[PDB]
Amino acid sequence: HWGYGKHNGPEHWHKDFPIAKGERQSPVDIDTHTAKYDPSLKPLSVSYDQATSLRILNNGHAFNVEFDDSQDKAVLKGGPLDGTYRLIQFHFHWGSLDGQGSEHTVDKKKYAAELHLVHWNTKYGDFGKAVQQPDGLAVLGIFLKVGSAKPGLQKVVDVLDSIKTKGKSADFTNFDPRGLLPESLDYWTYPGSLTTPPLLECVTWIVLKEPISVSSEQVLKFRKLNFNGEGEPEELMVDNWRPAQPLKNRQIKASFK
Repeated sequence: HWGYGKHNGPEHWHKDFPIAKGERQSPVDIDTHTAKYDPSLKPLSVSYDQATSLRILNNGHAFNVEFDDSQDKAVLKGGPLDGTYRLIQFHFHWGSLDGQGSEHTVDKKKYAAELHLVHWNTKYGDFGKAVQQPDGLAVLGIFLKVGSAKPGLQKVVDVLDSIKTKGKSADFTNFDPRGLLPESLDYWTYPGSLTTPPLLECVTWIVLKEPISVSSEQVLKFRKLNFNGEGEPEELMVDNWRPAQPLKNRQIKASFK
């Protein structure tokens, strides 16, 4: 099945998922000089005070921090969005080395990692219905650079030893995703896709300009995870990023001057 290797990685995905060659694929390179400021864009509203994390999962590609999305508890609104989008999960993409790992790039610069907070449009009732719509999802993307530790990340890092291999999960309650946000909510936005199979073209991307800092020790703990299942040959979970895809007929808009 699909992954990140030489034989199953991103250049192969189109054979099982032909939309991989579609008109609105993600990620993309953000050319800061050509993204236009759009004064019609609103501030983003991130309302995570009542978020209810439940569990962390190693799904064999990344790890997912899952939320209770059975009520309007953790919602994204505003920005480029019409209506209300509910948080369902977050996950990261990262590299083998600090010079790579992000999916989006900024003027061809790759960050050490990228965090995706995934939200679905409440007007479609559930996530599975939402991904079938062009405005079904809003993903908040946040770059990670290596420097100072991010204290709000350490609880995630802490737990990774318990979910080393594919299919392992652990209780992960009371985790506050606000501790993963940068100071500014300035952003770029464009229409795109999920960055993993099935690559559905259902996402409004909101990519924050300001990266968060994490320490080398934090990232090094992500790179100790395994893509394999228990008792199978060890293959370190690194370089689980899709490279930039063609922009095609899209505009990237900036919320800031």
